[PDB]
Amino acid sequence: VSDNELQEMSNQGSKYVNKEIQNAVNGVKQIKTLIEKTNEERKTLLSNLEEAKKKKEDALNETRESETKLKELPGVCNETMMALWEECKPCLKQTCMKFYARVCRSGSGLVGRQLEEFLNQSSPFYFWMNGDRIDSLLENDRQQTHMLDVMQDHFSRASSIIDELFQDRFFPHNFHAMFQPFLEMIHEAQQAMDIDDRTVCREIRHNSTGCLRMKDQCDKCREILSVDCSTNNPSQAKLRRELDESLQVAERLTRKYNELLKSYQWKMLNTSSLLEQLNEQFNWVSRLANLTQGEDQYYLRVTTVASHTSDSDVPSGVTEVVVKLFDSDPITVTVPVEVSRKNPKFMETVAEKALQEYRKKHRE
Ligand SMILES: *[C@@H]1O[C@H](CO)[C@@H](O[C@@H]2O[C@H](CO)[C@@H](O)[C@H](O)[C@H]2NC(C)=O)[C@H](O)[C@H]1NC(C)=O
Ligand SMILES: *[C@@H]1O[C@H](CO)[C@@H](O)[C@H](O)[C@H]1NC(C)=O
Ligand SMILES: *[C@@H]1O[C@H](CO)[C@@H](O)[C@H](O)[C@H]1NC(C)=O
Ligand SMILES: *[C@@H]1O[C@H](CO)[C@@H](O)[C@H](O)[C@H]1NC(C)=O
Ligand SMILES: *[C@@H]1O[C@H](CO)[C@@H](O)[C@H](O)[C@H]1NC(C)=O
Ligand SMILES: *[C@@H]1O[C@H](CO)[C@@H](O)[C@H](O)[C@H]1NC(C)=O
Repeated sequence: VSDNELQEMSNQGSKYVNKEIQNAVNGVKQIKTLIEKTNEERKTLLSNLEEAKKKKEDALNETRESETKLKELPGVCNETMMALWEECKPCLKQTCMKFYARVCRSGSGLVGRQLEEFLNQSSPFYFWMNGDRIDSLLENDRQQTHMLDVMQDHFSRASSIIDELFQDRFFPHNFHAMFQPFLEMIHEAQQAMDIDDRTVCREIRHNSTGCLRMKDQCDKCREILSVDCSTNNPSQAKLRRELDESLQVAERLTRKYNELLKSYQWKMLNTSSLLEQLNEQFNWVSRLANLTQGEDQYYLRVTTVASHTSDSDVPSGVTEVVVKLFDSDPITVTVPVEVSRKNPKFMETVAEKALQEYRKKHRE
């Protein structure tokens, strides 16, 4: 390669560095809108959760009403209920202790104590009136209300931090004066946002009440559900079915709310990833702004342009171009042989690929 050729190639390749400055600045604005867009997608998702919560809490009132209707229906349960209950508690305890020792593998004794402690402070009427499911829903409702109050407090806080950053009309040699205010705002926003058998064993750890799924295993507990109360009225089996149904509704609406929460979590994660990009982008314009101080328009210098013809170690269809960027280590870039050196795209490729290597490597 001619020496007069290299100096003109380098002089050409340095023009593509001046462009990368404007490109990196635009990339900030490209991220800026992506964040705002993602911020609007969750404001849409928030109003859906406002509505879904209303439908859920209305489905629970109807469940609480279907419950109390069954309670107030006159009539008494046969004393046989207490006889099963004393053979249902030891069966249920032994079952959950076995399951915990088998699958979960931990101290089955502690579980058995807590469960027996709960089974003595409970009545078989609780199981008969499906109180386990009723209380299960109420617990999930709190957590979903809490989990949203948590997400809403991190997001809307960071959202306001970002709504103070994006007010700057940005969206000189003394850029380090803008550098620190912007970069710290991104950090303050970032830290605001950061948060079968395996599952059941976790629920048994959280509360011994998780064992109540295994009531189906015990026969005596299954019998308790089929005892004649309400003096054997047809309204009983009618109200019991009406309760069963009003639960299914409240259970299904609780699921559909979780999927909207899991969606709200994706929005929160997505947005924190767009901040890491905005962070690394501002550290790239900072490095560029530093490295482009002065009246010098040299930034890229082509060292050697080799091929399979010259070096031979070079692969068959690439041309390895060694370059120095911003007065740093020599960088080797593989641009295809299909590209001719006459092509302005040749140095455009060398520059772009070289800027990537310097962006990832050079410590700053
Ligand atoms: C729940 O009640 C049962 C029955 O009263 C308790 O079982 C008794 O436990 C004591 C202490 O181990 C024994 O001396 C008795 O013989 C047991 N009686 C029967 C009928 O099993 C059980 O301990 C209670 N659960 C608690 C307190 O958590
Ligand atoms: C619950 O539903 C019943 C029947 O539809 C209604 O009379 C009652 O006002 C409701 N309560 C609430 C708090 O929504
Ligand atoms: C309880 O069972 C006994 C024996 O089967 C029966 O005579 C009685 O009518 C039952 N009472 C109720 C309320 O079901
Ligand atoms: C466990 O369940 C019982 C009954 O629903 C409840 O009183 C208690 O607060 C629960 N404990 C935890 C840690 O959720
Ligand atoms: C953003 O969320 C969508 C679903 O809403 C998901 O498919 C995608 O992987 C998420 N992206 C990131 C970076 O979390
Ligand atoms: C830019 O230069 C200043 C002054 O030397 C330095 O403190 C700062 O860390 C540099 N920024 C980058 C991104 O290298």
